[PDB]
Amino acid sequence: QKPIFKEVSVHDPSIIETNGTFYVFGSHLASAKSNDLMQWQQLTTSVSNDNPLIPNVYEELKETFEWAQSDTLWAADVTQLADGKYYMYYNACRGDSPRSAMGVAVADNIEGPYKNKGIFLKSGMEGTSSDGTPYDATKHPNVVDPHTFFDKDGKLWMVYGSYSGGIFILEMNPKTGFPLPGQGYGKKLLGGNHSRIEGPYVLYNPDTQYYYLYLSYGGLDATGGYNIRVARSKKPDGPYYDAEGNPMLDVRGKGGTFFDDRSIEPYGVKLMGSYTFETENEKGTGYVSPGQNSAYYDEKTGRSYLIFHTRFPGRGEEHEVRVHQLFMNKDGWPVAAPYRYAGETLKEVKQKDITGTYKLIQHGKDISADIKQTINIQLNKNHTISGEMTGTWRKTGKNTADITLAGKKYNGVFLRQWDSVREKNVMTFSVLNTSGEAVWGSK
Ligand code: NI
Repeated sequence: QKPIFKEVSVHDPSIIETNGTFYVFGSHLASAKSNDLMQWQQLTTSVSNDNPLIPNVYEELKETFEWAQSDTLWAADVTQLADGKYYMYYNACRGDSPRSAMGVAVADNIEGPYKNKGIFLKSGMEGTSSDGTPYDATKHPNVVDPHTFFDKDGKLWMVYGSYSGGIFILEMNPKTGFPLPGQGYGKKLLGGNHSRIEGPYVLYNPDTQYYYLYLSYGGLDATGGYNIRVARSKKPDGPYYDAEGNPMLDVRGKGGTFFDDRSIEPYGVKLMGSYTFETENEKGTGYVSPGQNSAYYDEKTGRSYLIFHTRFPGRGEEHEVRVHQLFMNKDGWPVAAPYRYAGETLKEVKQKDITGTYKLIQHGKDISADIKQTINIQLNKNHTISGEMTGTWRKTGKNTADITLAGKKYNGVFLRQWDSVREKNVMTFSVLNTSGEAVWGSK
């Protein structure tokens, strides 16, 4: 009778659809699949010689494990190329330094076996780096966190990076899956000086004609302040800007510093960070450190989805995959549904369904381990917001939410959803201002 969720643990999930099935590939050579994005089936969980994705993995990827001095793999991407085969961009990292290698493996079938084609990037060397100059982690990337994608003109690209020298994009050979020659680490999009920015992902939206670069700010752990951000560009390889028109290219921590959160915070649209709808007298959903996302555009239905992992209030470091639907606002920026996907769609909303009291989450613009708390507001029939904040609300057309709060104009959507914690239907809104600040309302 009610939505059924079956949970899986896939860190850094990278979504791929093939033959009517969705798969996510993550770190530690973990993977899961689903037909409906709600009920997931765990397929693999860890690197070992009995992992079916890569038979005898420690021999198959011997060189990568040797360079990285690790027994595991970090965030994988799988992408199907024109030859119909599946290309896995694998990587490993020592973890205490950007000592890493990235390579590609290929499989006839989605669930493997994947066979190594070779390493094509390294970082953390003492001498000459991939761009011809000696390796410097303040300006050169850690060669991890790949996501490979086609642009609107059939060109193949790979964006990648975590911390260290920043986020880079490489143009790739559509026939071999390897980078085209003579690019070094490729073209820098942002980052440097050990900025807490990783997990880059690009999704082209045909309806707005923008490429959207999703990013994770902060650290992935429960005290890390992980949050999902986004910027956009006319071209796949930049330049990228945020909602205020800040160029992302200059976003980085100060020279001579490590993990300068204060310098990067003001840049990029912040879609989601730690939050809870729960109060002393009411249960509610809540995430700690949501991040490392991929995204999927469904060509049949036209809907978009954010796929990520998250931790949870009170549950330490345990993580699960979550899916939230994305909607494009008037300004051409996405907003996330406040609740995980349960088959909802943008339907007609009537003003009679909107008026009432809402719990309000303001995700803000910071990198903070502080779990955002709700405040109460009222959306009144006279098209005014009153309560712990004030302004005006109006429904544009079918379900577009034009809301003003604290003298700032927000745009997004009204959306009826399922609350899987309270197990009730809720009216929600999800909106975003020109400063890239996101607000969630739940009634
Ligand atoms: Ni990723």
